[PDB]
Amino acid sequence: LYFQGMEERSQLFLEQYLSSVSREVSEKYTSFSADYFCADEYNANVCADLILRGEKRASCSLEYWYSQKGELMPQVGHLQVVTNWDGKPICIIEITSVSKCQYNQVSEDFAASEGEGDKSLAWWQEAHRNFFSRECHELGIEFREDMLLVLEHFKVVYH
Ligand SMILES: [Cl-]
Repeated sequence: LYFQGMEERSQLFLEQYLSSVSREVSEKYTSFSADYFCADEYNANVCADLILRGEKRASCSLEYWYSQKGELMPQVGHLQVVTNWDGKPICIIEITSVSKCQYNQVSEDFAASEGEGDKSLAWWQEAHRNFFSRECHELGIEFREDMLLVLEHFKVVYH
């Protein structure tokens, strides 16, 4: 009932996970999606694998999407089928926490949880400033370092 329109490969994979847990556990889930991470093939595929392996355990996005563009906030307990660029399911993640912080207040520990490149805050900054500047242009605003982010932490539950 909750994900009839999901792309078939990812729907099948998600059904495998739900069937591999007890009815009590599967029936609690109410929020589902299927997507890749990032905006390019190289990083989508690297990130799916980092997530698979437990190296990438967090992500973030501009809060502007939710407060101004009306996107639904991420929820604890959400399941995402993590695909590669080409839509092949790689793993399933469950959101474990959601919070907010300014871009310029992102910590070294959060950058390390995101797990990309050398895990440093400098690498995290270079990557995110670029990506968020592009999104901001399409949104019709300029990126500022004081903008709020939505931080998500998550865990692998299936692969
Ligand atoms: Cl903050």
